[PDB]
Amino acid sequence: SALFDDIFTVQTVDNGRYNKVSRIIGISTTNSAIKLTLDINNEMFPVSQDDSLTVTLANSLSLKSWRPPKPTDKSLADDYDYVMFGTVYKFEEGDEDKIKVYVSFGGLLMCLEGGYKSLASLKQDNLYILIRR
Amino acid sequence: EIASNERVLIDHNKVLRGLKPKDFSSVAKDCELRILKEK
Amino acid sequence: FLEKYVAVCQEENYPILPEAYLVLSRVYENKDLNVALDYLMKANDILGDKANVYVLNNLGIYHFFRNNVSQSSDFFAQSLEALNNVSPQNKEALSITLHYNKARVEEVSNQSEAEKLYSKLMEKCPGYTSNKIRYIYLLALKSNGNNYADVQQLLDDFPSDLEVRSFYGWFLKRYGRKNGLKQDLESQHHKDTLINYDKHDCYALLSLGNIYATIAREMKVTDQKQNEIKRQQYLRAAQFYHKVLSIDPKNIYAAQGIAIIFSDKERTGLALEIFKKVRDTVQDLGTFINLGHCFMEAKQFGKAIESYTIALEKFSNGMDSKLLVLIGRAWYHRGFYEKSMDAYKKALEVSEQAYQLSKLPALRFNIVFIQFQIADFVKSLPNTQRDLTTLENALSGLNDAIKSLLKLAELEQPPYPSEDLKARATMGSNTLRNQLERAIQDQQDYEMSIQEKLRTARRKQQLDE
Amino acid sequence: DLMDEKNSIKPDVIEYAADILGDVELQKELNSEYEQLVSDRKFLREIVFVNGDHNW
Amino acid sequence: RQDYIAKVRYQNDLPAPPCPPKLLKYEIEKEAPQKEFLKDS
Repeated sequence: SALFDDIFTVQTVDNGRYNKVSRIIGISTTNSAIKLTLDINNEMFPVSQDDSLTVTLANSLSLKSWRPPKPTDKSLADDYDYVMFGTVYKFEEGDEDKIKVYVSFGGLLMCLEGGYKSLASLKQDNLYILIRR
Repeated sequence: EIASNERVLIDHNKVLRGLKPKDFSSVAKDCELRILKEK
Repeated sequence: FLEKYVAVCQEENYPILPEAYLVLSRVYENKDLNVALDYLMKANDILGDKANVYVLNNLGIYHFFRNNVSQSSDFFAQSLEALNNVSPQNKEALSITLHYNKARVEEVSNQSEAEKLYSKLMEKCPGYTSNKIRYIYLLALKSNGNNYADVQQLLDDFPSDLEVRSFYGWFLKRYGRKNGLKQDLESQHHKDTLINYDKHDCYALLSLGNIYATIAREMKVTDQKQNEIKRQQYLRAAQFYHKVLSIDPKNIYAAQGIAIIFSDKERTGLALEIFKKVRDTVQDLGTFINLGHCFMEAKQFGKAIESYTIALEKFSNGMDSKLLVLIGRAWYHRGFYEKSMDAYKKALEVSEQAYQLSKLPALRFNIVFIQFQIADFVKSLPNTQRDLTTLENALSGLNDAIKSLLKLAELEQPPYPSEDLKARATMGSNTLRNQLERAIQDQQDYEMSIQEKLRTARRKQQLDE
Repeated sequence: DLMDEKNSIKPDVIEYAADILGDVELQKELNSEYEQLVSDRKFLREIVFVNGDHNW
Repeated sequence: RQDYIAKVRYQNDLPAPPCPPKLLKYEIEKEAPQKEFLKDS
């Protein structure tokens, strides 16, 4: 079902030029050297410095034309506060245990740096990012 | 007088919530539908 | 209304009454401790020298919940200093309360001063219950639960106290086999507590559910009737957990028991979801151990390895042998199902470290089994996928495993029968050793052929030049 | 170079990585390719584009 | 079945009671001081 789970602490929140988009940098509590850079929508999911986020990555939401979800049906997204859908445009096989995954959620960019052991399963075309706080 | 003056910050049932509570109502509903109503 | 009152007073430049801030802090106690602490600090700043013992004590407790040990200690010291100005009627009660709080801070810091203040308060006021509970709990920790008489006496003193009964049940669950008491004695105690005192106590219900789950798990299954009785015990435990959830749907332990029952019922997905939610809620050693177990049942061996490693580093600090056993088992499973040699090497190294920490026959047999599997896997591998060094290490491990099998067969009570050990050692020594030597010879021939080709090519190149 | 093992084609990119080292006819083909590339480099760098411009 | 020896035991043991320090009620948390304060002229 899911491909990756972890808990991060936000080191920095960079608003920059934009009013609705912020770039956050986080590091996994359990396993260091696993970094996360992510663009999020401030209005619908505001985050502050030193917050704790539960980030989950999945290739599907189950338990081609989009339609508004019926209230009756249920999906993985019901457990989280913020869900995005993107495409992986670069899977970098770099150093011995340095793997970078670049995802683009409609122009909102994410880079997940980590080891091959954790990120081996992230070699997909599309990914969902589910965030809980 | 001590018992009247004493107040406890968190309740006996609510002690598992603490500073961050979470809801498992869906988990309870699934447990009821799949254990008590299990066939 | 209080926020509007504060805003109107600020616009009118009028002195804000600190009582409104105290009421706001009391209301926010059940909603937001941060806002309550901020309002209490504002009230203290407004009062200045008019600060009372209650405000300082609540500030100290707020910083204690905020893990601000230094600030909590300073606020408690200021409260103790201001205690001298208390009216004599409530002076004894407030002194007892402040001494209890100071003893709690000591119990966090150093147990000796906590025991001293506990003895002082017990002589001052024997009727208080929390003091006796904490003192007997520290005595049980120091004496490794050799004070069952004290626990029984405390139970007799306050049979109607829910806290005393819960502590007594916790002591029973901790040292029932050590004290040789009845298995169902705690069950009858919790049943009496629920029937006669309070049927909505989640602690006794969870204790009964755990006891019933243990009884069902230890119950032998022989036919459909025994399975039905075990399912009935699990249904009783699930009814206890569902009653707990009805009392409070935010109970992590009830969900944990439900997930354990689902794991016993092989409902791996629901247990995995519940354990992930629990890990998101709270992070202790047990949650990580259950997550690793579920990942092993869910065949996600890499996530199990990560979960066990995080558990060991966070809590066990590389000292517990059981987590090392789990790490070795997970690595062996990943290596077996994925045909990876490095997983076998890591499992062997972890098992060797665990044995050097313990030196037990079970880990000796684990090392022997791991080395036998290593030799079998290397022999099954082609020549192009292995080298001479791996063959030599596998052969040496095979020799050490055969010697250790002979050693285990000479023991008093080995984990497996000595006949099986001798038969497996003979079966390995007859065939696997010779197959390893043939593999070594083939690998040597392959390397020699490569070197012959490499040396012959260069001479022809030089002749052409 | 098919002789030196650390200056050859990687083994995870080709399925025939085993029976490739030591060949001489294939090494001759690779040398012919490299000599042609060196001739092209000399030609472009010395006759056609002398200032090093390479975006055309 | 001669294989790796490992024991699986789920840990759901209830912790000991924490017995946290008790809050002290304010003067305005008692009915009689409330009656005195609200009836102020």
